[PDB]
Amino acid sequence: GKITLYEDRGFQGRHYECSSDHTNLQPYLSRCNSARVDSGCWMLYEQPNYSGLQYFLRRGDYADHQQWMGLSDSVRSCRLIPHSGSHRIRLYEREDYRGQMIEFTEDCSCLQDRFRFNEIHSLNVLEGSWVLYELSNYRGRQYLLMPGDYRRYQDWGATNARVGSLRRVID
Repeated sequence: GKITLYEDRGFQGRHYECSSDHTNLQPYLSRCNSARVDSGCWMLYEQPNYSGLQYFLRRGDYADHQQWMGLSDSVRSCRLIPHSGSHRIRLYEREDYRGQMIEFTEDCSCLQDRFRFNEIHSLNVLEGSWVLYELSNYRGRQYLLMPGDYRRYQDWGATNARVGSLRRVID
């Protein structure tokens, strides 16, 4: 993957080019208001060490930070999401993989259709990376998911367990 991040809008100011994960962009970029994603699917973070608010970007040009649905021009770490050729996730009613479980292999704009709860308290990502969204139709806070066990909502860096929609990461 390849992404060039810029300090000012419309692809201006000091820029920095990534081809892999970066834990701290503050040495290279003091802010970020535009981005050209040449290839790969990326996940930008408000704070260093993949913390704070998360934003998902795919191939194409972002002239302003609102284009990746950014709440600010703060981007202080970024992750090249690993390609995956299939996706499979299991969501659970309660933590420790208890209660109602539902399995997904496709995207869902309204999670409350099939998984008839307003919160996910644990989940298992069996294949691929996903983006959880706080609200329906891919809005609100985003949480990047990768293969592995998540026994509670804090494991995916969320303040609460609220989830309305989920997408597969495809590149």
